[PDB]
Amino acid sequence: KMRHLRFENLTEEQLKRLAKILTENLKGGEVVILSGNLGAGKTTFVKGMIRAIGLDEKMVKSPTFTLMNVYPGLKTIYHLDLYRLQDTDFLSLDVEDILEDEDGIMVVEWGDLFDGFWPEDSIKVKIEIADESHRNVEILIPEEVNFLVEKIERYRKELQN
Amino acid sequence: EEQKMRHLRFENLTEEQLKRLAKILTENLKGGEVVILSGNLGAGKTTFVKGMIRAIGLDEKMVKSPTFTLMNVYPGLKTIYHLDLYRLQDTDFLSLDVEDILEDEDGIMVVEWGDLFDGFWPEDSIKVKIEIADESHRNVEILIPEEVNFLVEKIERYRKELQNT
Amino acid sequence: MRVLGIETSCDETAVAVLDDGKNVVVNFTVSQIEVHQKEVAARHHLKNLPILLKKAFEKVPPETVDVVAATYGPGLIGALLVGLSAAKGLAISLEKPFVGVNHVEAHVQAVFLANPDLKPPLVVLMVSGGHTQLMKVDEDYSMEVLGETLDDSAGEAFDKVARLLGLGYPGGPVIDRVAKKGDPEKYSFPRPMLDDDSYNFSFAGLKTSVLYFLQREKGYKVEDVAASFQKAVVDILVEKTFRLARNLGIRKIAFVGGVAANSMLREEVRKRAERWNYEVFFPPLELCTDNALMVAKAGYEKAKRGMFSPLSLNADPNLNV
Amino acid sequence: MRVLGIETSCDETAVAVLDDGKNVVVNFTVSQIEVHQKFGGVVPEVAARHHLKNLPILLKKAFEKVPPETVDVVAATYGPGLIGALLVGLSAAKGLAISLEKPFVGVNHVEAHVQAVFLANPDLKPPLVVLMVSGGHTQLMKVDEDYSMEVLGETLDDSAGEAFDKVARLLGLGYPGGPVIDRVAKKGDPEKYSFPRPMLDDDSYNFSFAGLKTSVLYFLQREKGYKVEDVAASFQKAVVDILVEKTFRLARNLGIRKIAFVGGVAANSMLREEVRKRAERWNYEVFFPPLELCTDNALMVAKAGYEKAKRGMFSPLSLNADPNLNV
Amino acid sequence: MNVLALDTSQRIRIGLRKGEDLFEISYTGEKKHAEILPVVVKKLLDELDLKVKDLDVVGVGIGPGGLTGLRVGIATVVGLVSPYDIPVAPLNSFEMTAKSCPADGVVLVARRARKGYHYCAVYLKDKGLNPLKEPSVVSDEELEEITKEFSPKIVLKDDLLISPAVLVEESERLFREKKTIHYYEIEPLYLQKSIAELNWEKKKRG
Amino acid sequence: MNVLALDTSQRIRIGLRKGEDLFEISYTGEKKHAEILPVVVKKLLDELDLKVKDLDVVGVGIGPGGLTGLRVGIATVVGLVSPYDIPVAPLNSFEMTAKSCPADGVVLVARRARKGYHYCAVYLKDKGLNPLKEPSVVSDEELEEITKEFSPKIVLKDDLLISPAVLVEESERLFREKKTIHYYEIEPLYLQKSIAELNWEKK
Ligand SMILES: C[C@@H](O)[C@H](NC(=O)OP(=O)(O)OC[C@H]1O[C@@H](n2cnc3c(N)ncnc32)[C@H](O)[C@@H]1O)C(=O)O
Ligand SMILES: C[C@@H](O)[C@H](NC(=O)OP(=O)(O)OC[C@H]1O[C@@H](n2cnc3c(N)ncnc32)[C@H](O)[C@@H]1O)C(=O)O
Ligand SMILES: Nc1ncnc2c1ncn2[C@@H]1O[C@H](COP(=O)(O)CP(=O)(O)OP(=O)(O)O)[C@@H](O)[C@H]1O
Ligand SMILES: Nc1ncnc2c1ncn2[C@@H]1O[C@H](COP(=O)(O)CP(=O)(O)OP(=O)(O)O)[C@@H](O)[C@H]1O
Ligand SMILES: [Mg+2]
Ligand SMILES: [Mg+2]
Ligand SMILES: [Zn+2]
Ligand SMILES: [Zn+2]
Repeated sequence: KMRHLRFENLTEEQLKRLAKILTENLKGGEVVILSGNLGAGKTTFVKGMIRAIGLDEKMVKSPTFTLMNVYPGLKTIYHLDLYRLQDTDFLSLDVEDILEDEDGIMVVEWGDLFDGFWPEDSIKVKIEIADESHRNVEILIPEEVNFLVEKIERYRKELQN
Repeated sequence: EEQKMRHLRFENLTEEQLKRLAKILTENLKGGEVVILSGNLGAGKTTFVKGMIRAIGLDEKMVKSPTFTLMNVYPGLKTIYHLDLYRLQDTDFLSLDVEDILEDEDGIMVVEWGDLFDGFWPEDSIKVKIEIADESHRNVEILIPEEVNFLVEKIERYRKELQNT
Repeated sequence: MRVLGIETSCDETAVAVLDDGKNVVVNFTVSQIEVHQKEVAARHHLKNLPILLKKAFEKVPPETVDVVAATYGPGLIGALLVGLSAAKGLAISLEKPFVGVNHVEAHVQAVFLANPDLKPPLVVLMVSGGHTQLMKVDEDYSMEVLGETLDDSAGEAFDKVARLLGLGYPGGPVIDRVAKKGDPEKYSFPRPMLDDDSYNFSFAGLKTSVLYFLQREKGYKVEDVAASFQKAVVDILVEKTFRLARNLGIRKIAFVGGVAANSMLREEVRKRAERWNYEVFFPPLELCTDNALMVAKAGYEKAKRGMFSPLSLNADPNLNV
Repeated sequence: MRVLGIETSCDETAVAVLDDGKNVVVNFTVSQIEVHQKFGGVVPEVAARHHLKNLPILLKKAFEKVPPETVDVVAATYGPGLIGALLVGLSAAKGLAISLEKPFVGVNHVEAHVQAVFLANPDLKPPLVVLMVSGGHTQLMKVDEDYSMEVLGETLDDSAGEAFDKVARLLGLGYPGGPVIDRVAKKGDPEKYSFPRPMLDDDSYNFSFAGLKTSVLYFLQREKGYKVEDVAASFQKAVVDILVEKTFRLARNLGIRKIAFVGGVAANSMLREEVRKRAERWNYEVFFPPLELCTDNALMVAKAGYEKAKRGMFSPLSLNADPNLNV
Repeated sequence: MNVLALDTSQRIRIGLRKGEDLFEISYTGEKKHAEILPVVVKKLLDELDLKVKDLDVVGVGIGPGGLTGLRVGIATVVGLVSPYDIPVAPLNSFEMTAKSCPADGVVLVARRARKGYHYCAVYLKDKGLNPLKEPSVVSDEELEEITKEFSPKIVLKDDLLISPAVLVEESERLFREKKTIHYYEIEPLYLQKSIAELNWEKKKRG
Repeated sequence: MNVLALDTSQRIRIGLRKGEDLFEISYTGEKKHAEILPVVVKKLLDELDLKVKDLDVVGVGIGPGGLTGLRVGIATVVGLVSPYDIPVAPLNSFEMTAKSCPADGVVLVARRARKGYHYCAVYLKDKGLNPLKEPSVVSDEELEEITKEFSPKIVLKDDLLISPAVLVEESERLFREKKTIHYYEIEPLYLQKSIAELNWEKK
């Protein structure tokens, strides 16, 4: 039971600005699954999100090889890219351990892989590529977190009209 | 005057005979108990303590009248505790200091002039009156409550070994 | 001076013992405990490393070890904390010093090994997957990141633009291989952050440019796209390395990393060095520039200078020069 | 060089400060803050021999006077004494060192009661013999030019003091025994009875006194009709006798002219008389304390402190107390 | 005996026997495990004035808890004992926590893992410590089921204290009983793994 | 803030806190108290770059236990703080023992004293420590009579385990509630004094 919130043809600017709005209205030990294909604009999303925690965009980079980058800010964002993941033990051990921290925000380029692993209450963010310079995005907000929907919705009708 | 515990009297013990049995009385006990030496000045209380210091594996040359020290403390197989309360004023030394030794259930307490404060010592306490006969030979009455037993057998045993020689 | 060096940063869990930073006494690596023993698994450090100490101390007597080196950054906290936490405790039980290796410092070093008589005023470009970067190496051997990608490694660009082109793994070898057939001056793909006051790169620019063409367009040759895009990566690289080797004034230039290996890089770099008269450098044939020999060496030179680390030293997974 | 020192060996609790040796800037004691305890009222009070309750106050008064900053060494009786009584002064003293970042000295009350000879005669060559005869001890010692002192004589049984105290009670006279025995032995015949001299013409320097205590116990059990001062003076001479012949036949045989006395037994009228006589007639140099029995305050230990510190002979913090301790 | 037990399961816990001397030291503060564990080991050895080849056996908390902690604890133990194949006593961090409670009867040891599950086991403690429920991942609510059923006299929740004395006493006991292992033979108790299956079959139930 | 605390009531428990850092140390075994304590305090303060004059509060176990144990402990404390009147926090050794036990419940603390009698208290561990039965002495029968009544979860008998993290917490608390005292105001709980009374009143 969870509200899907679609955003149609978004500028590279507005994309980051949605990400910053999600991420400042977060509270604790929260998973943001980032679903999207090569080029979608996931990493660019996280660029927008890190704004919220008082660090600079410039320290966001494909964790495709690093696997995890950690932005220790107003909250500490852990950033995963599963593109390269070979050992599922990283999830069963390392990522299970990351999940025990309840004052910090996880976010996962390709968290739509290994679906069984992630939580019921995880926030899902499909990013799609409708244009050379625009991307369409759908934020799914599990009902145990409706405190977001008001705040995000504002920006849905703040853009449309 | 009247302690209906158990008599175990001797008679005309040479100086050496007295140390020898004192050696039997202490070598027949594992930790925890208290021994109250009585008898007037020069009876052989201190001298008796020399018999006991054999059982813990020391020579007696370090047993000395502890009258101003209050507690000479002799370590061995059991750490033997030696007290002369001849010269005591502050009873806070029993309240506190002697009490905090009774907590040690592994070692042996022995007290010249214990009968002086009688009734501060626990009921399960052994007595050793040292009366005096020849200028060389002494009589000694070991006591043992109902709390203690096995000794009254072991004592009256040795009586034989070196009283028929 | 036997250094006992420990690897828990790479995926091969490695232990080595190296007298005087030259003669190698024993090299054990889990990788080589599988067909020489044809369990103990890919990169399961805390399970593997024990067996390699077992294998090392059966051959090397424990005394003889003079320094214990072990990488502390960059890598993954969990991986790092196993070689490092373990090497610290060797030090304790050997009554010997321990040295934390900075991996990318150590990587840059073996350049000075691939030629003993190579003088150390020199500019390194590091073009891996994990890393894309220009540096100074001062005559004293003091390094600084001057150039750094802001988004993607050249390594990552290659691997995904390969994926986009329906080409195999690995990324670069395949694109290198199949651009040989193509026309690198065929599509005018963007060269982000060229002709600049910055010494920095972006690449996510390209990956998208290619993807947008692949989507919009059709009828196109794959080679030709592959060649067109490899040149646009080589133009941005080859320009910056030589703009900066000039701008500060160096003639000897080192190329470390996987992208290093690229025939069109090595060919274009070469027609710059053969024409301004510069000495140009590459790593060894069977690139495993990543063993415990690496960190033993690293930690030898360190100890050589009595530059030791304290038992308080934490891993830094984001460690650079 | 301010050296703080602490007594806690038996009955007396004392703290003292001492500047380069005998230059006293405090010698506080439970004994002198007892007469000054009827003054205004009574609240922050000292018991009597309650070392733990007391040492805290004594220290307080002292640091109100002497800013601790200026204490340079700390020293406390380590032994001999009552393990309990000692562990207070000792343990505190080590703490005082830990707090103030100043080094620690665990003193010998003996090496101390002997150094107190030099506090009363600074002009005193130290190649001397000393007889310690308290209740606690009955000993002969030798102090080197060095000042290092081995014990050479020792009672095997009771002290001179203990024999005086007890034979007193046998004759039903006051405490402390000795003084009373001395005072009454004056109007009595020192040779009316001949008791033993246990260990006289014996080829060692070691004392016995359990032989006397009884040979009187025997005497009174036996004999009715006899003067008390006869027995007193007799028994007393039996002791002066054995003391003087041991003391000298050692000062002589170890080739030494000079010879000092210590212990309330030192107070004895008959002892002094006959020591004086012998040393007038061998030209040997005898000494004594005055007549002010205060052989248990902190000025001693403060000094052994200044003395062992000037010699950089310092103490470790592991340092236990030693009740059964001598030199 | 000379014994070094540690447990870096939760906060840092270190026991050290030299013959007839038992030292226990525990650090609870901001500093990470790798910042501080090894340091203390060095200092504590350098103080009892004994070296590692003097140690007769070394205990290690291997059992259920914080990953980065255990990975460090087991690693530094491997570092120490490896040169001299010193015998290792694997210590179950829960079993420890339980023996470190001073009591009699039914014990639940629990530590909150992920989002909505616990690591949990249940222990009958007369004398020898006998296991009712063996340590395992359960849900927030399967915990309240486990509580009522086995019905504890004692619950040790999330902030679990461990007596380093107890670590040693067991390390000693396993040495004596011949149940020590070589530092190559350790296997940590990573309950973290068994969470991700319980998840798959809670999203399946729809 | 900066806090030392120690109990010598049974064995050496020393806890030091320097703002962010809390070390706990316990020594057990042969070495006598005066041998180990002063030494471990010195070595410890040293390692934390911490002079005594910088402690906000020092806590001391005074509570029922072994004399020469406590004597050493207190005195040692009195030496550290005497020169800068550093506030002393008294600490009850049974209260400190009960507050170390993980369990909440009715929790008996009892200490085989003079060979036929026990030191003894019964605490209710809830929000704080609700004091049911005050520290006092009892007979071997009078202990069962207690244990019959309050029928307690935890028998903390004979091996009184005191966590030092506890002693610190308490000191830290007592400093805040102004419940601290001076180095000359220290007053140990010598239950022992109250065993001669209840035995010279039995024979
Ligand atoms: C942190 C660590 O992971 C990183 N190392 C690393 O990423 O692996 P490395 O071997 O240096 O580089 C691998 C990359 O090197 C590229 N590569 C290999 N051969 C190539 C070729 N002929 N042409 C273009 N790229 C090539 C591959 O596509 C691959 O992405 C580092 O050096 O920091
Ligand atoms: C350990 C300590 O107790 C011992 N001091 C001691 O016992 O108190 P002291 O003040 O040194 O001497 C006590 C003894 O000195 C004896 N005494 C005092 N005046 C005497 C006199 N005029 N004639 C004979 N004996 C005397 C007393 O009978 C008593 O036994 C010591 O200083 O070693
Ligand atoms: N409206 C838009 N939204 C997002 N990115 C946009 C955009 N318009 C252009 N872009 C470009 O998209 C690129 C972002 O790349 P990334 O965020 O790295 C894609 P990613 O999802 O991380 O791909 P990956 O699957 O390879 O990791 C940049 O070149 C950015 O400028
Ligand atoms: N049969 C005997 N048994 C014991 N001692 C004997 C003895 N015959 C003679 N003696 C002597 O009696 C003396 C007793 O001396 P101690 O025992 O030292 C004094 P005490 O009897 O303890 O009493 P006190 O403490 O009141 O002075 C010794 O010198 C000892 O040699
Ligand atoms: Mg990305
Ligand atoms: Mg006697
Ligand atoms: Zn590298
Ligand atoms: Zn004296």
